[PDB]
Amino acid sequence: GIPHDHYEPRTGIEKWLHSRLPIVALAYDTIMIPTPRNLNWMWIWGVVLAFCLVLQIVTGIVLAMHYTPHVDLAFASVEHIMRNVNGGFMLRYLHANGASLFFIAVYLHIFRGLYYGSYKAPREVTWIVGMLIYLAMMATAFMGYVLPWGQMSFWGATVITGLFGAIPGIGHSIQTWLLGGPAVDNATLNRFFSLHYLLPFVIAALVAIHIWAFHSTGNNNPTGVEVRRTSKAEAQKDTVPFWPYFIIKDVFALAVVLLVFFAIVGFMPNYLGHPDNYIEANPLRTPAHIVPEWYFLPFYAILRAFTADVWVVQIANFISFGIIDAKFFGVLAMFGAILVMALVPWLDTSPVRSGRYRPMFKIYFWLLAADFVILTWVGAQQTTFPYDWISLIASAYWFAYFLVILPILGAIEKPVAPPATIEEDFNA
Amino acid sequence: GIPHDHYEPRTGIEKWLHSRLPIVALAYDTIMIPTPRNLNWMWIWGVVLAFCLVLQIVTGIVLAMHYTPHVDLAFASVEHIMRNVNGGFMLRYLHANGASLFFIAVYLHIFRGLYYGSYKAPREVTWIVGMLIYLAMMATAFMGYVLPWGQMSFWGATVITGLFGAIPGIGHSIQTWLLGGPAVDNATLNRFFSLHYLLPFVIAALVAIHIWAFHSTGNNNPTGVEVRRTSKAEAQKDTVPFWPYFIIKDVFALAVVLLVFFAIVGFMPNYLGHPDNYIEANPLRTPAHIVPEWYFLPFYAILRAFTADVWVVQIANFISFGIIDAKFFGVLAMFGAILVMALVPWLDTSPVRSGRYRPMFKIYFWLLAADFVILTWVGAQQTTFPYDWISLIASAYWFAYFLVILPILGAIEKPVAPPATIEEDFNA
Amino acid sequence: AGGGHVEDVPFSFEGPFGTFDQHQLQRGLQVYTEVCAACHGMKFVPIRSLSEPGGPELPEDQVRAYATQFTVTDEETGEDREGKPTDHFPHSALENAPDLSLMAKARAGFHGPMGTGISQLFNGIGGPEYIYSVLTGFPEEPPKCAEGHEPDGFYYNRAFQNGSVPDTCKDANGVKTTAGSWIAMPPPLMDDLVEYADGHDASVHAMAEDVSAFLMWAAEPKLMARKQAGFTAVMFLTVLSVLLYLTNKRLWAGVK
Amino acid sequence: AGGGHVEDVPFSFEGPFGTFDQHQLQRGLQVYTEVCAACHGMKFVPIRSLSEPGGPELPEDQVRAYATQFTVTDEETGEDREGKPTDHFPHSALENAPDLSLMAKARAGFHGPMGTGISQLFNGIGGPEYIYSVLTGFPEEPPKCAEGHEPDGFYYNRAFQNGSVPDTCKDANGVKTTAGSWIAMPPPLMDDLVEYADGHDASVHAMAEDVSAFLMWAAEPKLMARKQAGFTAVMFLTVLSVLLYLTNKRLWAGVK
Amino acid sequence: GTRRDFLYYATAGAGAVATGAAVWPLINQMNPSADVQALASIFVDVSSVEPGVQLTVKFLGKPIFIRRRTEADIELGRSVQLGQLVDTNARNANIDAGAEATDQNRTLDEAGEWLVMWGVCTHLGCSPIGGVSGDFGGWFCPCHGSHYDSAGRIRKGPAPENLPIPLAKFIDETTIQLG
Amino acid sequence: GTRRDFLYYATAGAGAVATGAAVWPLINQMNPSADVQALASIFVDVSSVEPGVQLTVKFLGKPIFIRRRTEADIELGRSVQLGQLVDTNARNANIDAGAEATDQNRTLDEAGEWLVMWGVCTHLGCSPIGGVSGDFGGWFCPCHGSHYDSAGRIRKGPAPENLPIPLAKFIDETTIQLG
Ligand code: HEM
Ligand code: HEM
Ligand code: HEM
Ligand code: HEM
Ligand code: HEM
Ligand SMILES: C/C=C(C)/C=C/C=C/[C@H](OC)[C@@H](C)[C@@H](OC)[C@@H](C)CCc1oc2c(O)c(OC)cc(OC)c2c(=O)c1C
Ligand SMILES: C/C=C(C)/C=C/C=C/[C@H](OC)[C@@H](C)[C@@H](OC)[C@@H](C)CCc1oc2c(O)c(OC)cc(OC)c2c(=O)c1C
Ligand SMILES: CCCCCCCCO[C@@H]1[C@@H](O)[C@H](O)[C@@H](CO)O[C@H]1O
Ligand code: FES
Ligand code: FES
Ligand SMILES: [Sr+2]
Ligand SMILES: [Sr+2]
Ligand SMILES: [Sr+2]
Repeated sequence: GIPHDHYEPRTGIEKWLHSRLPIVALAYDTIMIPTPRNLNWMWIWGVVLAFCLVLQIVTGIVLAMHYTPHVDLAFASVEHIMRNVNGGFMLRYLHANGASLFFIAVYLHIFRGLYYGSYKAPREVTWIVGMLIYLAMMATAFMGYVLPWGQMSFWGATVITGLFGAIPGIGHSIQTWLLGGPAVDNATLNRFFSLHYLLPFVIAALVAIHIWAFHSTGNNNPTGVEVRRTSKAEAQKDTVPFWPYFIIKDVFALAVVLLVFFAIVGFMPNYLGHPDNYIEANPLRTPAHIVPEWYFLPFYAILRAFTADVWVVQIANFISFGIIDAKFFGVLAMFGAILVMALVPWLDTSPVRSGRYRPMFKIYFWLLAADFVILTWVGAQQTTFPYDWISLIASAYWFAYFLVILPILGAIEKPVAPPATIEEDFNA
Repeated sequence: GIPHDHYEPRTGIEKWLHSRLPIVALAYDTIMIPTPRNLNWMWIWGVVLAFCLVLQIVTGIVLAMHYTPHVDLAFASVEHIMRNVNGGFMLRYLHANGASLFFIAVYLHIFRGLYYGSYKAPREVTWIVGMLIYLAMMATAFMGYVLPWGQMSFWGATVITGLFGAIPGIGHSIQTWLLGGPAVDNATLNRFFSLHYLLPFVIAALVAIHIWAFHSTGNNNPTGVEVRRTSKAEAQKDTVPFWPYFIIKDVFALAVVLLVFFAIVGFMPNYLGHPDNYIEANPLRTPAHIVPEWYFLPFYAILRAFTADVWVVQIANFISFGIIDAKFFGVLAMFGAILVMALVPWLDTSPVRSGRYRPMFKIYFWLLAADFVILTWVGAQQTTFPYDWISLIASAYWFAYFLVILPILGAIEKPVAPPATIEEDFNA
Repeated sequence: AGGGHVEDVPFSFEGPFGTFDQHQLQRGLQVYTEVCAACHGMKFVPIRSLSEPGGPELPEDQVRAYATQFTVTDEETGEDREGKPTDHFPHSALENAPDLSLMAKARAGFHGPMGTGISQLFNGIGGPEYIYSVLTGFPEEPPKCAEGHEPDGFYYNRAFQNGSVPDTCKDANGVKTTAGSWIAMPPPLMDDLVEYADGHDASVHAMAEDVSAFLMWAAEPKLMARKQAGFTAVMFLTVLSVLLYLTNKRLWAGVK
Repeated sequence: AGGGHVEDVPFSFEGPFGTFDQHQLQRGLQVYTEVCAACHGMKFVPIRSLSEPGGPELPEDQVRAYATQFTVTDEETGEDREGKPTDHFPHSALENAPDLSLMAKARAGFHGPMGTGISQLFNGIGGPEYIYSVLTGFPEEPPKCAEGHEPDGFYYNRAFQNGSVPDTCKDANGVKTTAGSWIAMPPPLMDDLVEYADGHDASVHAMAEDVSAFLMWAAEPKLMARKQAGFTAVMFLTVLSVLLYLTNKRLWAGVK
Repeated sequence: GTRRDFLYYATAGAGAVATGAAVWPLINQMNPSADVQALASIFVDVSSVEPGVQLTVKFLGKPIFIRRRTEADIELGRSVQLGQLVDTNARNANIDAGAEATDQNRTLDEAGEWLVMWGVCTHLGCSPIGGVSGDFGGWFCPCHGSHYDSAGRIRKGPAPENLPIPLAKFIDETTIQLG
Repeated sequence: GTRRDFLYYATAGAGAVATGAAVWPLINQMNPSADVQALASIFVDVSSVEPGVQLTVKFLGKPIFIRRRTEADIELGRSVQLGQLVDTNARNANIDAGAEATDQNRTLDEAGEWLVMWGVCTHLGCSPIGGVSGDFGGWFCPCHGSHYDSAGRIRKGPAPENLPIPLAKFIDETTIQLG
């Protein structure tokens, strides 16, 4: 709710249109929103994500025109796309590596938010909608990965549908329902195709609410200091209109990102992937080096850290009369790691928005960042010593950060003082 | 537009939510819009259409979970859905007959508009968006019909992709592009599946703009007399809030419509269909009784009325140095019949909104209505005498109505006087 | 080609309350098995459905025994084996014999009047009647016009409308004079060509009516479920309609 | 199992400017045809691609002749018949011989270091090197630990990491001692097992390098197109980046 | 001056180019793929064909008609006068593109016994019904009412042309090679 | 009074019911279809199986292991004390649901040579690698690190149970009937 200037019908076509459907007015008020002048490069990832969503959707629709969702034809059909379809090879690689770009970008987008308190009031809804988008993105990418029907596809599907089989009582049922039968088979591939096509639109719809949400509150900036709302006058001292100032910075950033992205796709399209998915699904044999998609590794690491021998698991197994064994504990830990991140707005008790002015916070935050990288890295290692320990410590730190450290720092930290205005900070 | 009271946060959850994302406020201002008190049963079709769109989308997603878009498996897969899938038979029939309900409803929705001048200023945008929806609906239903891969499916696909082959110069290229090859084959079925899935979302997006559009101007009513905007006082004499007054008769109407619809689906699910589509596609043989889907008949009739022997065709063939033969003339006539309907806002020169107060208009309008029914009925007849003549006269009247009769009536008609207010009319 | 006349047989399954007659279906299955099956297949029909409710409803063991007669080529083995209830009936053994899985739906027996569709609206689409009529429509003597020009390998049939007709049987304009035309299917039936266990009559008339009911089931095995679902939906909606009507009436009362 | 050491062969196609060597591919195709093909198939490779640009690029007539050696089963006829360029190479004749269509991509030869992926980042995934190494890795004498316990029907291979290893060759913890393991594939090559037309050397080393390049092409027939598309995209974007930078620079100048 | 104006214009220009470069391939993936483009030629054994019989065969995904015409078929075909034909071009790939729609120009043999053509209506694609159907002793297209005579020439309806004749020729006594 | 309140109540009530009636089938279509539900039984010829060899066969879309154990396999299996196991239940459908995970309770025969079980990890579904793999001379699941001993009992990792044993019985000299 920043004070600024609203749209004015000039042309005749404009006035005619405006008295019937104020769509040009809305576009204008959206493209002309006053944005803090001090945003830095870490504010470009939202645009990279919007682009990725569009990229994934158009290349997806196209791939779906040549793809056959049937166990006897799925893999052959992806090879037909690669060898026969005009530009098929490039479209396939763009969709595949696009998934990676999509995640590299959300993780940077997410951590940017964790650091500057972009989730703090009044931005909780923006944050929650974003969390929903994140869950959808994961479900979408998982189903997409199953479509090729390669080895990683089949076993990854077996394992992920297995997660639901771990829920006590109703579990076996939910798993049978997701599979459409006793095992991962054609009925499974068929429904995953339909859902892989549907979810991206749900995401698009959520992204719409996401944009509306941050537009309602105005963007946060690196200082955590809001834009002055008292008068157009000072508000302008703090901002510049989104168009063309930021629209251009964003498009420029996007071009640089796409430069690297296309270099990857053109020169090392298979680097971020798993060689075993170039082997046809074999229901009678699991590859020795099965490993999840990199953007899934950290959560995967948390899950397998919890074996029957872990003390907290043993305590849990005892105290719950066995309902909660390691299997279910690992599943809870994994979904729980995502859930605590969703709750951060209510776990961070500090009233200081930007972590730029929080000396103790900066330490735990960077430990969290390093922890994420460590988790990702251990996920690709074996379960033997010392990886088993590293994964436990990394998982421990993750839950510690959200459930213990953040609520404590709130009452214990001595925050440095922030500028009194964005203007102030900008000139500096 | 119309004076109304606004939303006000009451609960705590409400005020918390409202200061972050005014979504509940928007829903309220939408559900509470003041609506003319005099709307009649012809204002229920928009809701029937919204329901149909949702019905088609959910049953579609579900069907896509068991359907295989491949020539060797497509038909077998629809039979598998019919025989094996729990409730498959009912879901299939609901999707199929849902297409018919969808069209029965748009034609009533469209004619309602043609009669009450709901397309007249300031409602031109509402009308144009609606026309776009209509084009999408037809392309969507056409592609869906091809999915089963039955006889009607294959030949209907051959013919409709053939339409584009009729465009001079670029035509053969566009047709090869749509087909993905020299004939209707797997590449064709495969891309139709993807596009059949995609279009409904485009329609949903357009419907959103459609709703926004008529919300911007306010609904039209049977008298063509706008709601008084001068004061909340009189505005209320003319209206009642959409919720719960209209929401309830709409839901009531919908229940009656669905009653008939389910009776059809339960007792005569194959009545509105073609028996030949229960025969597998045979690329070497066109059924003797091939006939389009009923909701396509009228436009089909217009198209085949124009043979080489029609005088207007021969004139055109002469005057265009043979570029416009019967083949292309029929295609232009057919798309043209749709285009003139889209232009009606600029062809109807009368300043009187509702045709209730247009004595001469009433006559031509009902002739148009009867003409539509006649065209539909002739489409299912042979090309022999006298059907060939009937189709020509019916087609002639169709273009006459929009291109001649409406522009003339504008200057020639002596319009009866309409009530001074909706309230006046309502009490009567 | 065109459309023609079909004997209007009253089948138990017609009407909103119609239902299949389990014994007729069973008899029909015997006719199909003993006669039709020699040329016609039912490739979309899983044998095991002979067990499901709403159809012949044969005991699983009988069905399992039955499936044994077909010799199927296993999908991985490639080697042949006996048939299993999980297998579909086979494809047509005779290249030009159409598949009968969906015949009762792939045909209309009631047309018009005047291409208005009012006939079907009250009589149904007419597929089983059509099938009956074809089985029932082979007369011993061909119509005179053709007497000396019967195409070889063909047989005159009163109901069949898509066959060829001798030149000597087309009017001044080329339109056929005969009620039917020539079909490549030789008369398949003949009184008591099938011995029904319970001694039910096996007159060409009876068998044709039974196998027709059977083929209707083979095409719409969920006919009964569909109709049950229909009544249900109609009842909910009839109730809900009345309630919404009253609610609507009460709500507006405070205005008009 | 695990990951191992692969001889780092410098293939012409590696590097952003790498491209296939048409003659090598041709030689490789001969090796595949004369040796490998006896057990391994290439089910996803259409024979006609032997003609397309960016590969062996053989004249259509040769390809047409070549396809003749294959005795395919017609999709209609069902009866057998000679091969057409429109056919795919056949499936593996030897049940346990894996399909080679995608092998150069379904194996990595460079791993780590420390599971960091930095090795591949600079060396590639290593599929062709891996294949080379396996063909090249059959030593005459088995490593000592196994001397008397070689599984029957298997052969020791330096590069193969997923094979079985004699108990006598695993350490205190069960981890194998040998660099490689036992593979069910008997050594395929042998100096000059193939007579190259142009008299090129047919040393096990040469053939292995050629057939490896060939298999890389069979897996990524669009390698060159992909890289050309890459440069293109990079050029556009490099230009567009600079322009957007200047535009960005000029636009903000009027503020800070 | 036009230093900054040129930049903004060169920029938007590069954009447009990149955009098009992305759009073209999204369009072109729908064009025939390499497996389809492998347009073969086929051989048809025609030894079991008596006169009055039409053989329907698939080629390039479309039907091809091979009728061994009767005397009546040939008589009626030769009886028509060029200027009475809706389309006077022979539409025969085996001869000159300018050839005329004379019956002799529509068959493979001089006796005009072998009529070989695409059973693809020139209106919108359906396959016309043979067995001497229609108002001209030829074929009748049920899709929109086109009638073709015994030489496959269009005589009525919306079809603009005569059924095309593909490259075809007897490769021997009883074998025709299409394409 | 509650005349109109009851109506509005009964109305919304009918709605909810109709709604649910529509929703259930949208959910249930995803449950196993009739072709899937036709869960058969299969026969496995086991005459070519020497000891130390595992046969992997598909059943209900999942792998089933048939190992003819060696003496070493049998000794090591019999040497484990019930109280040393992670899961003490036999998970054998061929015997009492309460049976104990003794090696004798894990084989089909008294001699304990025939180990027949679902090659489906009880953690999240992967098929464990055999050939005497892992820290207990049995199978090793590469998905999350579960180890099973030579009787297919879980000894380490996140898997909560022993590999299940399906209805299985030698139908004769060299044939086992699963299911
Ligand atoms: C021809 C020179 C030839 C090549 C090339 C080749 C390659 C090859 C590879 C790369 C593998 C896969 C190894 C892996 O899993 O990483 C492989 C495997 C097998 N081969 Fe082979 N092979 C060539 C030739 C032959 C010939 C002539 C035979 C049959 C005598 C043969 C057989 C096999 C078998 C069996 C395997 C399976 C290996 C295993 O998993 O134990 N090969 N080959
Ligand atoms: C939310 C954006 C999307 C993401 C994150 C995504 C992700 C993926 C992933 C990870 C794969 C596997 C790639 C591979 O390794 O082969 C895939 C495959 C596929 N996706 Fe998507 N996808 C998205 C949107 C879409 C849409 C909208 C469609 C359908 C219109 C679609 C259709 C396909 C198809 C057909 C495949 C199979 C072909 C292939 O394997 O490349 N995708 N997708
Ligand atoms: C494709 C999915 C996503 C898209 C398209 C998207 C897009 C955007 C955009 C355009 C912005 C504004 C520009 C910016 O600050 O970067 C933004 C801001 C934000 N996003 Fe996202 N985002 C996505 C996912 C997420 C996720 C997963 C989260 C965290 C769970 C998230 C949290 C936020 C937050 C907190 C802000 C700050 C808003 C503010 O400053 O007021 N977003 N997002
Ligand atoms: C997806 C199909 C469509 C849906 C869901 C839809 C829905 C609606 C709804 C809910 C209304 C308001 C209530 C009513 O008058 O019934 C409406 C009004 C209207 N619709 Fe549609 N419509 C559709 C298609 C069309 C088409 C094809 C046209 C004409 C080409 C059209 C023209 C109009 C017009 C002119 C109005 C009246 C606007 C006014 O009163 O101000 N609609 N539509
Ligand atoms: C815009 C609303 C839609 C319309 C008008 C429509 C129309 C149709 C029609 C006419 C058919 C053929 C029915 C038959 O006679 O068997 C069909 C089939 C199909 N539609 Fe849609 N459809 C719609 C939306 C969707 C959506 C959103 C999906 C989701 C993928 C979908 C999936 C399918 C599938 C899989 C089939 C083939 C199986 C069948 O024949 O029932 N449709 N559709
Ligand atoms: C219709 C069915 C639906 C919609 C199911 C949706 C599930 C959605 C979840 O997202 C919300 C889920 C994907 C998400 O859990 C939060 C991931 C981080 C799970 C991480 C994951 O990946 C693996 C993987 O990729 C593999 O590949 C071969 C293999 C795996 O074991 C070897 C794993 C694995 O062990 C885990 C935990
Ligand atoms: C990739 C997407 C594509 C190619 C979309 C194309 C959309 C095209 C148009 O939608 C806007 C088109 C459906 C619409 O023309 C306005 C209809 C009225 C066409 C009417 C139509 O139906 C036929 C039909 O259904 C048939 O069935 C067996 C057979 C047909 O000949 C016998 C016809 C036919 O002769 C005509 C004119
Ligand atoms: C409220 C609208 C109710 C419409 C009821 C229509 C009853 C249709 O009843 C039909 C018969 O007419 C038809 O002959 C047989 C064929 O098997 O199938 C029945 O379901
Ligand atoms: S396609 Fe033959 S008359 Fe139209
Ligand atoms: S599925 Fe076996 S260890 Fe997890
Ligand atoms: Sr004339
Ligand atoms: Sr009857
Ligand atoms: Sr190298």
